[PDB]
Amino acid sequence: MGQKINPHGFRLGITTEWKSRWYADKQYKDYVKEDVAIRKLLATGLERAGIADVEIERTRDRVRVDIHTARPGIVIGRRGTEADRIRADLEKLTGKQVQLNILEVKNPESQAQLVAQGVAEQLSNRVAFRRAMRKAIQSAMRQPNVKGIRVQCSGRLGGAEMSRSEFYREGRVPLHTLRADIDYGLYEAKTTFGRIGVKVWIYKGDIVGG
Amino acid sequence: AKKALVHKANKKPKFAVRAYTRCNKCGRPHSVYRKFGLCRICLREMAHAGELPGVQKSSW
Amino acid sequence: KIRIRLKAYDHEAIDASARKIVETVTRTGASVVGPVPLPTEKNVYCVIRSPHKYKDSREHFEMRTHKRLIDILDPTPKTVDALMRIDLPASVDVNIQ
Amino acid sequence: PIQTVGRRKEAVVRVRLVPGTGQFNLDGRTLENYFPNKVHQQLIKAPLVTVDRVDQFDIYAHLDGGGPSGQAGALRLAIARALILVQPEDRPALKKAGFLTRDPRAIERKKYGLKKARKAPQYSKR
Amino acid sequence: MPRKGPAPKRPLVNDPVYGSQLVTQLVNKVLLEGKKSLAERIVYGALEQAREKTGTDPVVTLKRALDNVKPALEVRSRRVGGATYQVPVEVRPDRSTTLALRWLVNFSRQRREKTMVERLANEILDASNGLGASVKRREDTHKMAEANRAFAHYRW
Amino acid sequence: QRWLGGMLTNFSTVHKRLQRLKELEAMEQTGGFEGRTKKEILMLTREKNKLERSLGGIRDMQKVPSAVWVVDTNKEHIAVGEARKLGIPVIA
RNA sequence: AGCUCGUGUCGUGAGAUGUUGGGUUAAGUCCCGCAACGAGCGCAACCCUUGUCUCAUGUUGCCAGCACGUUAUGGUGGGGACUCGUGAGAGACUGCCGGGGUCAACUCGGAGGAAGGUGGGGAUGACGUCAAGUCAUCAUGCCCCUUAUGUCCAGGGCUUCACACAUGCUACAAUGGCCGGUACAAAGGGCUGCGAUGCCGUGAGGUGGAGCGAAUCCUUUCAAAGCCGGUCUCAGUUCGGAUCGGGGUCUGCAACUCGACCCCGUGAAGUCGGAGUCGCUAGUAAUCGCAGAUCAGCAACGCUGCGGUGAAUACGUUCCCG
Ligand SMILES: [Mg+2]
Ligand SMILES: [Mg+2]
Ligand SMILES: [Mg+2]
Ligand SMILES: [Mg+2]
Repeated sequence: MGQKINPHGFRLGITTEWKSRWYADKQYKDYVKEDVAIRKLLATGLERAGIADVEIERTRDRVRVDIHTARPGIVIGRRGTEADRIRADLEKLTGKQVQLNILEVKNPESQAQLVAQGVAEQLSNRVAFRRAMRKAIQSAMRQPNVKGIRVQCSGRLGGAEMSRSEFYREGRVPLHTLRADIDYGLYEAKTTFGRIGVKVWIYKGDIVGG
Repeated sequence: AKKALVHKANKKPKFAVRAYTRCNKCGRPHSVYRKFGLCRICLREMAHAGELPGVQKSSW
Repeated sequence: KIRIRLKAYDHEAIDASARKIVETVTRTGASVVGPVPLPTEKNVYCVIRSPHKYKDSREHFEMRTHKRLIDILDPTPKTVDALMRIDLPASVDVNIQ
Repeated sequence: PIQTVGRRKEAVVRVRLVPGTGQFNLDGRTLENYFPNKVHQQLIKAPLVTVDRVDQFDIYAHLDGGGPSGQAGALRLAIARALILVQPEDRPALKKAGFLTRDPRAIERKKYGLKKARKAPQYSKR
Repeated sequence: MPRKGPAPKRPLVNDPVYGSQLVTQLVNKVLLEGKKSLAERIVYGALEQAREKTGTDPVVTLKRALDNVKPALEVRSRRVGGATYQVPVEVRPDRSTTLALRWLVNFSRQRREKTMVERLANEILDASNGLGASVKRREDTHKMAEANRAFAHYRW
Repeated sequence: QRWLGGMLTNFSTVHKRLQRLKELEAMEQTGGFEGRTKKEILMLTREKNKLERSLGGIRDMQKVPSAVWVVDTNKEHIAVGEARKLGIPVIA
């Protein structure tokens, strides 16, 4: 809706980190190719399982993936049926092995991406988007080491035709302040009528992080 | 745009007249700009991720 | 003049490279130089994303490329080898002037 | 020995004030070979013209960066600082002319989408 | 500055070979986008020619010409009550000197002679003698001010 | 200090505050100072000071007089308006 | 610089207060008040570059004091007291005084100071209008094509043209043109790319290699405007360079339709431009060139950064537009 710049995309080298931290001469192309291929492969699985961030690093001809799952148990089921299955799928789709190592998050309500995934799933489950956003804000403000939140679900809300963008906020969510350490989440929900956008902001605290 | 065609068109081709782009990421022979040797999709993906050598979009 | 007109892709990367160079040369025990103040520039990147009618929201989004320099004099082959043995970051595309 | 520093937009200079005969030995070039514009001569003499010590003190400067006018201003600032450190009583005689301080006026950072700094593109009405 | 207050006058040092703030201002005005030394040499040659022609002090002759061509009244245009009036207002010394120097340099560039040095020398000589384009423009401005004097009662 | 622009239009809360302040001032005669929490005593003291500073008219008349002497009608625009809406008599 | 919100207060109700009156700035920044109390999106600061100094260290920069050297260069040892490109700290916080101002915010002057009253300049783009730009970055509900509108190939086109509009370069001449001799700037393009000395060339350049994942190498131990000497004698010309013909070059297999560059001749418009209109407040305009984004080969005079030399005005908001 607005022209506000992505805080993560702006502070990718000041406050926030990078999801792809590697370097290669003439091979960065193939590196990012394999990265986006793995991302597209894990999209459906880790979305049905709950995903926050997929940090991929490149080593001497091998890979180092770190996926931040929210609900462990769906993707990690029986040892040799789901995890090893997806590992073998990634390996046979790429030209190398995969030493997959999952890392569990500390609080799903504290991560912006997870809150966006949850609110989008709620909206797609044929529920009141207003109540869904309210409960998500309550969960994310129930003292998860946070100080502010701002949730927005744009697009064709309620399966209507008008692009209603409900602006819901709570606490302190400054965008012009650099010393914010604000987490951002951008999600695209698919419905039977079209697409919907979910923009979330979680101002955890005023930590410098220098 | 498969591995065989990519390997056949990247090295010395049979006839010199075959000097098309033959991108390395997607492999499509056309619809790719030789300015960067990449198809628009991955080109802009890397541009937004901050990986391609110097491509960006609106700020003014 | 000499040493140097180079360029890097990341401020963190280039400052870490300068720091590790200073550390390795000081561990070899040779010497240091006198830094001087000089700013950086803004690279040339105003590329479009689509050949369509995107001529609103068009110009650019600056790619911050901060660069630092460290001058040196009185060559010594030992320092030459200690500096040319390896480069930890390898992402700073140094160019000789 | 006493030594000071002078700075400019993109230039630096280091001098060592000592007594003797007035001269300016630059880095490999002499006074007339380094200041051919005939205005930079007067500019760098102004610090030594307000107080008549042109042919009384020496100037052995070493500079780097900038152009003719920048080097002239840097050498003037260096001579001003040297006179401040040597003869405090003559400090007002140099401050009255607009010396002893580096002019904050310098080259700014050019803006984007424009031709030059503080210059919008020309466009005709429609 | 604009709508804030006046500007601080540059404490420029007097010219070393002439020592005249008016001469330095004329040099800064005739300066052609960075041609500092060139303009200095041009004005020096013009003053030397004027000296060789007259036989007196170049600075004194230039000051006399400036005082003789100084416009004592410059017309303006102000809308008061939905009606334009060209009311003449008292000009200041600095503004009058600047306008005089502007007219002088303009008429010197307009003069058709061999070189710019000779053009400026002849312009200065004509301004000092009282028969020149600068003096003609000064007289025209004075006549316009005397004709428009009918409307001067505001002093706003 | 501060003129309340509600004394003559919203006298409900004004009279409530007046009665509360009168009750507090009357209880102060008893001597129940140290028998209360420190934070509450401080809040009291502060409110009583603010009142005593901003209240000098409602403690004497209590009879809605029919005359007012106003000053500086430029800044006291609400006061002159209330006076005109509650009666023509006003000396400005 | 405004946009707002929870409660309260008045009105049957749309709605009124908060945002209404003053001091002052860039601010709805503050305070006096003010039936309102607090907060959010805002502003400033937080962030980046420059300006002064200090510490941890004195690198293929500098050489002051010592020496070793011959010119195309601190080229080679020894030297922190010299500009602190890596980290931090100090320094601007109206810090203090006076005229003030409501002795509340805030204004001017002065002392130290590099900057004195958000230091000079940017990143930082709120709720929303233009049913704003994008279904050819990508996804995208719906319709449509499928022996096709999917895909390749050889040629042509997007570069065409009797015209009009927009943005830039060349200039229109003596602050000039040509020839010879001369000084400092920051910024790097480099691995199938840069490429110095030489051979011969009017010149692109045919020979080519010391040297480079980063100061031994071009972009020179760095240019143009800038300074000295000779000439042109103020004119459609030694100004201007386009069309055109002849002699060639850089790339790649392929340059009239299909780049650029060099040598010779050819020598047109242009004599600073009407009606209208654009940009500029100090390192700004002006003027000069350097470098780069992609290319094996360029339409690149364009777009971005850089600095060389560097001006005049600032009664004032009556007035054109917001
Ligand atoms: Mg009601
Ligand atoms: Mg209102
Ligand atoms: Mg439309
Ligand atoms: Mg003529």
